[PDB]
Amino acid sequence: SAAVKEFFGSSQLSQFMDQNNPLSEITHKRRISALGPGGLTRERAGFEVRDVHPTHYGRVCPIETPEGPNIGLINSLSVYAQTNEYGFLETPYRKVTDG
Amino acid sequence: ARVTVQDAVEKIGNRFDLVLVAARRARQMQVGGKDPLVPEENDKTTVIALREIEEGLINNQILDVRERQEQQEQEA
Amino acid sequence: KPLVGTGMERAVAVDSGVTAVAKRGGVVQYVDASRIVIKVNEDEMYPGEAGIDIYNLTKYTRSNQNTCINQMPCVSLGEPVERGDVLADGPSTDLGELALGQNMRVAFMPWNGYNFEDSILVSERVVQEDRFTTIHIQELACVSRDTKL
Amino acid sequence: DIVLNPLGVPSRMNIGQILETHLGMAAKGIGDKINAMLKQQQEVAKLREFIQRAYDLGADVRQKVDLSTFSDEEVMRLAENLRKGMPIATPVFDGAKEAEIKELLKLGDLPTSGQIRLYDGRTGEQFERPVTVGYMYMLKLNHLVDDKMHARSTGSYSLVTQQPLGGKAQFGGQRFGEMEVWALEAYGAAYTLQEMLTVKSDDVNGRTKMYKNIVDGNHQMEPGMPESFNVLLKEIRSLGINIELE
Amino acid sequence: FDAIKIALASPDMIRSWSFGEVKKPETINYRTFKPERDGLFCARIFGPVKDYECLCGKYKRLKHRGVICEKCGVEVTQTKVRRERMGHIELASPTAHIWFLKSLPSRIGLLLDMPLRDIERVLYFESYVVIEGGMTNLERQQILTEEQYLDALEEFGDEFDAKMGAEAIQALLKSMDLEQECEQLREELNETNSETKRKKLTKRIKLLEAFVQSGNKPEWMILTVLPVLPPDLRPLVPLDGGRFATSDLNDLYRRVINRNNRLKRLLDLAAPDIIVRNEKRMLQEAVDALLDNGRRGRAITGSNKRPLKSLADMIKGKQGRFRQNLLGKRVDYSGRSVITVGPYLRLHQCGLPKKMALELFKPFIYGKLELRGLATTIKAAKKMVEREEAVVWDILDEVIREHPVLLNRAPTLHRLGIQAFEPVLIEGKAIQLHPLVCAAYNADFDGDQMAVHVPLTLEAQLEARALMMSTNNILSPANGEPIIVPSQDVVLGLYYMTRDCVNAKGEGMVLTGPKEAERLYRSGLASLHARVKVRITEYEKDANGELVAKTSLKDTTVGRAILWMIVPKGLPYSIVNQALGKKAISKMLNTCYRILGLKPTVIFADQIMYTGFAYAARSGASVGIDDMVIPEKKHEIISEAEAEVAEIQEQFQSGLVTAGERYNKVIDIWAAANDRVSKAMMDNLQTETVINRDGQEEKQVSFNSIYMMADSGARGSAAQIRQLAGMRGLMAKPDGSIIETPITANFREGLNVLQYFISTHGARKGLADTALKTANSGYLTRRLVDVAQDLVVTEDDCGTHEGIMMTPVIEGGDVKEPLRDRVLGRVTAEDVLKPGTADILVPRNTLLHEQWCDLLEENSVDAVKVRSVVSCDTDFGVCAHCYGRDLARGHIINKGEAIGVIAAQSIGEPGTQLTSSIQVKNKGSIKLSNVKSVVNSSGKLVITSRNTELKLIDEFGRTKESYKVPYGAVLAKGDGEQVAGGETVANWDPHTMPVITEVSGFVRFTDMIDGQTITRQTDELTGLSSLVVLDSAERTAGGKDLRPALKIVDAQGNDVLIPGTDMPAQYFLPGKAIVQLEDGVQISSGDTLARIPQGLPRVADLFEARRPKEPAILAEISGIVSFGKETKGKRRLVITPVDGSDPYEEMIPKWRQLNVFEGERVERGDVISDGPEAPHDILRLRGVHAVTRYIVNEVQDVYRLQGVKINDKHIEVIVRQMLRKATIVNAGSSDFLEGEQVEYSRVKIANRELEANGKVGATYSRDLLGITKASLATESFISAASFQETTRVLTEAAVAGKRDELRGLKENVIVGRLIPAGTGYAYHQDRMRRR
RNA sequence: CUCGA
DNA sequence: GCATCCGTGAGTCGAGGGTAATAAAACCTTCCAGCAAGGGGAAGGTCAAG
DNA sequence: CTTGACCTTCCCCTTGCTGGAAGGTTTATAATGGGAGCTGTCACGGATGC
Ligand SMILES: [Mg+2]
Ligand SMILES: [Zn+2]
Ligand SMILES: [Zn+2]
Repeated sequence: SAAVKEFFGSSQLSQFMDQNNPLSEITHKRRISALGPGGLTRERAGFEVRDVHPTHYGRVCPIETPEGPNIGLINSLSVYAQTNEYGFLETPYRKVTDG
Repeated sequence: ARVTVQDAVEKIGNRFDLVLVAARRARQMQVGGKDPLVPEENDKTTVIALREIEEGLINNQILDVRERQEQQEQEA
Repeated sequence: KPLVGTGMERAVAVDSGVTAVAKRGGVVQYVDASRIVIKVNEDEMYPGEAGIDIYNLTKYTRSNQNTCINQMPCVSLGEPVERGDVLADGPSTDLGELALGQNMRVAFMPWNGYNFEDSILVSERVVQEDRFTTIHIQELACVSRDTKL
Repeated sequence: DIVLNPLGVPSRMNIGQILETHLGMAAKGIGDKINAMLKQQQEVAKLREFIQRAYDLGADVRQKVDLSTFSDEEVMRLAENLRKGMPIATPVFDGAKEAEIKELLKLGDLPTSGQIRLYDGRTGEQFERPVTVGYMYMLKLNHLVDDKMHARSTGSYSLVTQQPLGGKAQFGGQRFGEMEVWALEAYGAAYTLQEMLTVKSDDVNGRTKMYKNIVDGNHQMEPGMPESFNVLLKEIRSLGINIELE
Repeated sequence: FDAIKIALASPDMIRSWSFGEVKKPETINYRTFKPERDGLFCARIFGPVKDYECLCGKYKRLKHRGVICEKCGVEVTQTKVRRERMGHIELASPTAHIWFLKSLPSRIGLLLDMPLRDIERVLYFESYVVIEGGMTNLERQQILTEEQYLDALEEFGDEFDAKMGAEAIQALLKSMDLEQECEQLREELNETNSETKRKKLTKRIKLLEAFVQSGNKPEWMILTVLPVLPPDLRPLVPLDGGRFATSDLNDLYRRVINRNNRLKRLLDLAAPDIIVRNEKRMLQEAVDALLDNGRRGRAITGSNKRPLKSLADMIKGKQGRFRQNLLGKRVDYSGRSVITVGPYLRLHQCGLPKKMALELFKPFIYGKLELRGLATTIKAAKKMVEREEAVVWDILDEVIREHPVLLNRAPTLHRLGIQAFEPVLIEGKAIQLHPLVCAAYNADFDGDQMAVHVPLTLEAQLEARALMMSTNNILSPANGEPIIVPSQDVVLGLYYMTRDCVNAKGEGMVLTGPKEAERLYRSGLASLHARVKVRITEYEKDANGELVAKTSLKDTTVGRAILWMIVPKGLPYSIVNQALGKKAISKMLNTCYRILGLKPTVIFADQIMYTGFAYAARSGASVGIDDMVIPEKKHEIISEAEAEVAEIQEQFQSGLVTAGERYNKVIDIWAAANDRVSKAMMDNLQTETVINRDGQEEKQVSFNSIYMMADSGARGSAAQIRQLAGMRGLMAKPDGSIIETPITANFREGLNVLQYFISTHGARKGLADTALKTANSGYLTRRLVDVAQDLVVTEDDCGTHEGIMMTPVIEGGDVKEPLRDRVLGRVTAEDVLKPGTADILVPRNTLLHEQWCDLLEENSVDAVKVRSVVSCDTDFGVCAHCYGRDLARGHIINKGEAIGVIAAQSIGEPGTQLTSSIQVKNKGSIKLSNVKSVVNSSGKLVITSRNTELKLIDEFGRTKESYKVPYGAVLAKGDGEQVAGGETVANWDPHTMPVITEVSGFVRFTDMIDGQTITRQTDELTGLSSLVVLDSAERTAGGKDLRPALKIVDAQGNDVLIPGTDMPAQYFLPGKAIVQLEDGVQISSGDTLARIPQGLPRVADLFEARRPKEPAILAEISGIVSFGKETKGKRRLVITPVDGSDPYEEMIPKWRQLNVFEGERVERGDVISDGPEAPHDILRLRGVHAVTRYIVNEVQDVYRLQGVKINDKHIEVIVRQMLRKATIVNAGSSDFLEGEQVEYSRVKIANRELEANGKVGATYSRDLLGITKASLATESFISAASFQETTRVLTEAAVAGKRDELRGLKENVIVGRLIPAGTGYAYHQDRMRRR
């Protein structure tokens, strides 16, 4: 009960909820942070991690991010993007059978 | 000498002497009680000093002479 | 409502859990400003129930950003309701559509410098007709502790 | 209701707001045509003759809505909710082209260019050029001005350093950081710099003398060493490094 | 006081500070909250708890002023003394101070001459050390092991004495002699002859001399008495909820006291050695966990799993007392609100809310309410403000008027970032600002906030009216251009008011004056655009002081007549008769300021803002979707590019072209296809065909609503209209490579799905670049201010007769910086004269201003010698005449202005904005310099030297073009020939570096052996080859010593002469020396023998003076060059002078490029390799005037390319601040090779070798230092300790006994005193003189 | 830590 | 002398939230307070005549 | 201005204990070497160690 209440209530990922909209409530839960334990920080991240990789198409949105110091680190999950059973990001497509 | 201080600084010579001279003169009317020379026309004691300077009535030599004569008058 | 939307206003209002959606379908039996009583249709009932769902709307409360939360009903007395409809629009909803701000007349012209560098000049009929007046709810607390004296 | 500024478009290239303005003007033109046809109280077969003509004006539109299967009472409830303006959907990268906006503006008797001839309010003359007028969905924002304004004369000094606190809810003064100390050194205003270090912030026998001088009616500086310097002396002297004055 | 001294602390000094020995680790009691006896908070030692009360309460009530109670020992005084009384702890064993141990250098092994790796085996109880050995088998400080001590104890008995621990190092420092080792090192320093040791022995000698000069003793490095901070700087305060809240020094102190008491108990139990040796180690660990936590081993953690903040973590970084609580404080009488625009104001006014000025001016309101008798006391005057009565808002209007108030906006980049306005009173909650000062603040009204600071006194209230008022700052201190240049809306109004249509509703009429042109416009009878004939009366004041009127009929519009009721008297009508874009308005305001003064310019800049807002509102300039016009020939160009790319694609699908050719062909056929559309949309936008007075078709410049915002310079350029009609050019993926297919769709037609995803790489790159650029651009400004903080104008003139020489930059093509603004403002050094070399036109020292500089522009002068800041002769500040012109006001600078803060803010502010053949261009004459040349075989000229540069002169004298030309080029012309624009004058190969023989005679292939010294290669295609030699590493390693010297001789064999001198000519062989023309051939001059083949961090690299990775080396002295020893990776070369000292050698690695060969001559300071040069070698070999000219022509190519104008004088200030420490090479006054100031080594020769004795000699050499290092080597150590490395700066200045003096103006900000610049500088002389 | 310039 | 190893830097100004975890037992000693209802007295403050 | 009579609060005192606080001293089967935390920055300058 110390460890569980420490995580739910003092971590860098258990943050306060923005509740001044129906929109701002729903886009705070589909937010993919990259900071926290076992990750980066805001003083040791260059131009390479904050860039739009060409495999971001359809999984993580390119034009929905903060613009402060953590510009590329706080990402945002796309519309149709699901999470795999392992944890990777899959996105739907339609099959093309003989044209 | 309310909007700009271009008329006053061309008599004393530089801004850092104008500030010290006007700050010396503006305290003789605050607590010393000496009367101003220019008509007041509803102004604080700063702009009256900055207007006394720009009409040639207050300088550093005049402010030294005008108090040394009154210290000699206090000696008598 | 927004006059020019993208059709995605309908999905964000329902799935955000801020409106009151009907689990079963039927006819509305009684509408108050606090509760809504709905009579279930016949085929959408379970064989050991009484067949009335009662929704209790939440009136003026406090959010985390100290703004209002208030659910008004949007149906009338005695009208049919299907499954998955929107019975009570929340704070920024309007007949189940997400609606954050209000729309008004806009002209693009420089007017005597009062809109100089991304400034906005607002007419008085925006102030008069209560278009942008929000409601904030604060919370003040006075705690009487025990001193040694 | 709002007079915005037109010099913000070419420097930033957000030409979405001009098209949203024209489409909002078309939507409210249709919504005022329906309001005029309801205020005359004409028929119900006239509303089905017009609202049906308003609901198919694309080229290959996805939705197909016909008001033949609508009963003669549901059309009145539908046109009662379109009195404030016909709502228009425009998906993200499947948008409405520039020909469709002109084909929609001609339905409600509006100018094709989207710009009208505005008259002035004060002088009563009319402007030379036509002026763009339409509808833009304006939001409010949480950065209200009642929660930003703050002022403080005196109160609630800190414990160790004896310089005032920080925060609007804490009732503290703003920070005169070294970016401003350089800017006051560059002006040469040394008397404003001597005041904003000792007698305003950090002295203990300096503030309560300046307050009596100001209330008494005599603006006279009374200096003294800051309290943050002879805490630095005690924290250097505790390292076994003898530091003094002369 | 006037000086701060700092030194080591004896235990007698710490006992003299102390008030009582702390003995127990207890802090307070748990039931009552009282301090305990002999604790860390004790009332006996540190003073009472409440005012004038003891602990027991036996004495109170101020009657007992200074008695001491007999029960509790508490001295009855104020509780204020708990912040000033210290205590001490008597350590049961000596322990080492961590600052004097583990700083770098070690400072305790620097004295003992022992490594730190050997000292730490003795501080930890791991290995013994020998203090003294009676039998000299064991030397001094010879470290024994644990088991070797058992052999040495039995072999000698008790003849030696070895110890282990901190007392061993204490008895080692105690038993040394400084006066033996000082003279021993001073005699062996001038016996040995080396460079690698004399840079260390000088430091040890200077440390040993500084110890006996400061008066310290080396035993005080080891603590024996540890002092305790007063108990009100580490407090223990109860919070609201009953939980206490302590600082963390009460944990480290409690650990020291606990382990010290346990060591006192263990030494009386007669414990074994494994326990006491561990306990002393733990006491030492607990001491240096208090002094500086994370240095010894693992950092000490508290209960939060966080490192505890020690004493050294309280003065360093961005959270110390220095950088957060001393240089910048939190101030009273302050405010904060959202800013809003209001155009009804004047230039010196600002809005203010009522509910803000009621709170800022509260004691002034009390002082005014008590004077008028409206309230009898302050406690009855506060209620009149709490009720907000009627008489308060009429007293506030008397308090506020003629009382200025500052307005700061963060970040305060430059000097104009804080200004003082005259307040008015508006209702609401937003500071209303004037719309013209937003260019200085860089404030956009989109939620910005500004801070409001009030001046209190009567001196500060006069420093906001005459020094910081906004009507005084209308010129930038960066450059003489105005800073109240009008912004977007007013310049669009002024552009729309001054235009002309063709028909325009009543053109061609004639008018009387401008006052009958407003009456025509207002009634509607004539449009704002027209073409009329009005009759104006302009005033020209070329009569000296007097204004001459003159009247003439001008052909102009109506709007240019209706504007001319605003322009003041002295200006002419040719300033409003143009189209009046953005540059013309600032040019008009600059002309008005230079001609007429300051008092008309403020009124003019206010009326321009009042008029530009009005006549832009009457127009109506709206953007519609019909304004962005697609060019009708757009789909054709894109279809043609799609046709032309398929040809290269099908040529790649078969085998005709490679991939790297196709990838460049596609880019080269898309770039021209993009420009063919960018031309078409702009040629469609700017032309509108209107009906003339007849039925005609005349075209004019257009009245499109989006072209007028681009043409007038209000908002946007032509690069952003291309993204609205033409195509988006070529996006780039973040690898850096350009994507092949472009974004063929613009923002009107709307992008695609993939074209919008491709367009996000560039936007995210440019948006994540600004978040990481501003950190470096705000760190460079901090590093720049803290170097040039103390450079104030001190004297008025010194006679120095020297200074750098100006020249317009002439690189590559046209001139980029003309002489008219480069020399402007500085005084002259020597009396420069007309090109007819007499008739001195300007005297020796006159201020080159306007009406003097265009007089130079009329004549053909080209190089004026000016005084400069890098050559001033005064001490601790520069002259007024050696500086130049105060760029803000416009006169000579006044004695008292701090220069270097203005220069540092002016450089560091726009850093966030930063990120073959010779073909002449025109017709002129040709000049060359330092040229040796012979004619060729065909009748043209060749060049046989390195320093030659082709300089095109014009017909009058100024160099229009300056072209480099390498060694061994074959010209087409001769020296001094008339040329034609576009002709080729030099022809030489880009890839090879030939070695053309100058001698007109036969050749012979002498001194070459094929196989052992050289190689052989036959031309497999032609056959015209000869005897070649291989490269450095590829050749035979048997004959690298036998130099193949092709000695050219005639058919007889006689040594042919060099042209003009007796010595014979040879042509030696480096690697790749492939000769072509065969043996025994006759050649002339001009005949080839061989052809051997081959942003902002730049500013931060220049000012740090970092040596680059591949430095272009230079020759030290003049002489002839031959290679000496052989290649052990690096073969030497000697520089043997013809007239000097032979044996100077050097060491060249990496044999890529050798611009000199093994028989050619050099000078001092030329090229040997190629590439970038280090700024140290420019100072060492060339003069000081070649470093301060290298930087201001290199950092001025970063700001110029980006389009940022910065005057060149602001860079020479910090270049003067760099080369400030100067090392001596001779002696006679102080020492041999120590690095002193150049200011102290100049005052010595101004005292010693004039009248005391003869030239005893103090000849020095200047030294260049980076800006991170020229501030950590100043005199006043407080100006260095607040910058960086507070531990090293405070440690280095505590064993030396350094004495501060409070010279600069960053130590007077700390101690709360008047800075010695500005208004404080006049007062400071009355303190300096009477002392 | 999230947000604003 | 030169590859390698370690120390010290890395923009400013404002909002809001916060302010926690758990660990022997029997024996002895001295000293102080309190409690069932007052009594006693000492160092200061008022009253009513004279 | 004077004298005795009355007031005030406050500190100490009366038995037959009892309750509590703060400190010190032992206890005997056999127990014999810790564990938490760090890895996703870059660029120098300059000690240092064969
Ligand atoms: Mg802004
Ligand atoms: Zn006492
Ligand atoms: Zn000089």
